[PDB]
Amino acid sequence: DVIKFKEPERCDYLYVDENNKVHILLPIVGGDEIGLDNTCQTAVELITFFYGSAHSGVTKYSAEHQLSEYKRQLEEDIKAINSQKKISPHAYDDLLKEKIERLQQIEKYIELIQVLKKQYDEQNDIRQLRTGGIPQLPSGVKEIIKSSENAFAVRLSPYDNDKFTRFDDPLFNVKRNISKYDTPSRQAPIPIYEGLGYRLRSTLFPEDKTPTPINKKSLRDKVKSTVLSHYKDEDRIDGEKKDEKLNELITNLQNELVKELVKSDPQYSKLSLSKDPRGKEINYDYLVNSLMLVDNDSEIGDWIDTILDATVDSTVWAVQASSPFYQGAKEISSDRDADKISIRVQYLLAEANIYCKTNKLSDANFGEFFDKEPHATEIAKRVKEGFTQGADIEPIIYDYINSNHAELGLKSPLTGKQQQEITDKFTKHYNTIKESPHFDEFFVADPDKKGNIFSHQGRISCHFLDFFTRQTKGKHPLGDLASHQEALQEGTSNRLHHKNEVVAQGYEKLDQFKKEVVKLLAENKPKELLDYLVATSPTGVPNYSMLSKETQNYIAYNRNWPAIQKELEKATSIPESQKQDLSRLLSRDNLQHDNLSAITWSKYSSKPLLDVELNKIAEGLELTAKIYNEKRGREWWFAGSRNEARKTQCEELQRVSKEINTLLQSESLTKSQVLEKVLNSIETLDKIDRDISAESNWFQSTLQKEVRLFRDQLKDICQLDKYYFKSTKLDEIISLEMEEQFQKIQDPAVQQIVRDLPSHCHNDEAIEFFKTLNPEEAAKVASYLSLEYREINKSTDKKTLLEQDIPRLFKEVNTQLLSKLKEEKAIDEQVHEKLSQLADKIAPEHFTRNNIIKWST
Repeated sequence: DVIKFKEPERCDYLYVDENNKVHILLPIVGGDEIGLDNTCQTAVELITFFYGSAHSGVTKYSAEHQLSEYKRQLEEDIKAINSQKKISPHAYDDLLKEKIERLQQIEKYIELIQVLKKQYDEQNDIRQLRTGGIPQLPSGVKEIIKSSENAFAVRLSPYDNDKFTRFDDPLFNVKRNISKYDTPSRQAPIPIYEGLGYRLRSTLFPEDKTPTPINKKSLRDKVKSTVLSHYKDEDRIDGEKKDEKLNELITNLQNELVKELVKSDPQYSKLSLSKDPRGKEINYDYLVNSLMLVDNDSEIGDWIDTILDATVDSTVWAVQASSPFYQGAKEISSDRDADKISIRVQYLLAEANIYCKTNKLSDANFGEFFDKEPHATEIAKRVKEGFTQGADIEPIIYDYINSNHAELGLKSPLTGKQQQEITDKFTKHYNTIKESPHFDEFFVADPDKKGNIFSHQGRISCHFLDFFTRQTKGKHPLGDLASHQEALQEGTSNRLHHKNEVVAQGYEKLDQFKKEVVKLLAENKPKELLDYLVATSPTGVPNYSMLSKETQNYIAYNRNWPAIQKELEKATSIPESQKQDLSRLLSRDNLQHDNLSAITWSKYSSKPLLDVELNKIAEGLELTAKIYNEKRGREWWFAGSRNEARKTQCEELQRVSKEINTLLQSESLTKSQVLEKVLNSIETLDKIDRDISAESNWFQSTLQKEVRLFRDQLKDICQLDKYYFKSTKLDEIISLEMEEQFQKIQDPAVQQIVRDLPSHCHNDEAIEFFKTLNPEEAAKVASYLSLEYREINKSTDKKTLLEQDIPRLFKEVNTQLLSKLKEEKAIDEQVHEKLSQLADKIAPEHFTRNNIIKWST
């Protein structure tokens, strides 16, 4: 007796634009703007899109299945709307239209995915994703990346490089060592002694083992150097005029602090060093005799230290943005450190190169220039210089670019604004990849520029149609989807919203409709209501097409109904077929009167599904283990030899993946089951990380950085509010914390009542009130609430006071009938006064003409 609308406001891979065009987006890599380099990255996204899982899963999470499910939900919603058409022909016409348009497009995309996989995969370009040991980007995808305007790969030169690069057309490329994977031992690479990478590494820490000092002093270290530049080693705050030298130093320090602050952030202009954060006045007595910190003849700097510590807040220090280059360390005192910075520098050059490419200033490969001499060595030197002096590293690089701006394919060098744009991107993106296992390559996207690459749901993606067109080589025409790619290009941005507002508005429009209906009834405006109900949409559909059990009752049982009924008869501007519709739907005295179904939609469809997200994690663990074992050679045979610790850890990853997988297989999944598996999985991953940490000895293990990533992902899942859950039992997307709150209602009859109630009755305060009731008290309240919109909070809501409020309203509503009957003379005064006493005790739904006739007899 309730219609539950099942089309979700969100679906993996599915974007719906403002003109209701369905766009499916094939993902290339996971991330926004930049995607991290991990053994499996590009793999996981594609594998999932095309097949639910590489193996050990159902086809449940593929694009085809997910779209087929979406398709089914629409068909259910359409069938439901149609069920209401028998009662009110216009019912939900706008929604029905929108839902049919999406249905038809969804169906077409599904055929294409079916077709592409069967007819146009003869070389096994898709298939290899799930079978081949190290999956490759498909051909279509590589073509899309090559031809892109807003997305590019950059290849870097870390010391321990990995030859299995996925991106074959980097914009930025530098010379790399011979990967350990091209050596027989497979344990360390063969270094090369030319190139930018070697020049940076060897310069920042040479084979003489002579460290490079990192002397960065700011901002307090800087201010203390500038203020002490004017003072001597000897002078104290002593002599006859001790308060005056103090006050001068406080003013001088104050001035220099606000001066270096505004340069960094002009917004801390009115700060005082003459009073502490409490509000008490800073003076000689206060620092020497009340706190005891600074004695008499204390040094100038210790006075400065203490003034600062007493007056300044802890937040302000370190307030200014920090370069990725300055991580805090004293000096570059090992090889590990040198590579961290080699890569940092390389990545900055990569980022500048990217800026210059997306902005059409150059088409060149900056790395092809900086690997050549003298440039390789000269930039490595200037950087080492810079670190010792503590200077800003970023401009050193920009200056050298400007110094050779023509050689790098630019007409003008980089402006000060352009330079800051680059620096800030470099900062954002480096911090994202700071803890990447690998630094071989990175795919970077710009969604604020036009091109063939997009950003949707935390995936960097291409249009599925672009990939399809290309994979089939133009053979299968798109039919009605042939204009769709264009349509998306024609958009405002390439950064697409994670949820689909067009769908969400479909429902919000219904909510808005009841809200108005509720308002106009409370303001007792029957003529405006009737006008609002016949008012049309741009498609000409009258507003009464959004009537449902809730609103139909609100009107039918209202005091303004007789006024509304009169307005209805006495009106000419409204066609008779709607004039009947309305009287049929809202006059309970009409013999053709029939009740519409109640209407609901999920309040949590816009959130990512728990199971979908877990699947991605399981899938990622499997892949990692698989491509890891496929990257070792020629040592496949048992056994270690220390083989087990590396190998039993990989067995441990699969164990987790299998377990998460079997967790998902279960229907009737509960908050506590999920939480329990997820922590037990987190702990296993934690032990693995711990086992590695001890072993050393000491080398940074890529696997450690990989398990950390997976643990974090699983930690994110424990915030179950951020996800929704498909209940297979009730076929609806719910929240596990709403089911918690519903379950916390003891008695099953009361609980069900509360569930069947409108959304306004599903808040926390309300369910507490309702659990102080019994099944008979509950149904009385339910009926009560169906008569006129009221909110139940704790305050002000009294169970007793409510049992006076119900009777009042029952009696008021039912009198409408009795007064009508005695005016008609359809009842004796015998039964009029007998019923008039009964009026406050009988639910209006049961207080009807037939019932009275039956009742008297």
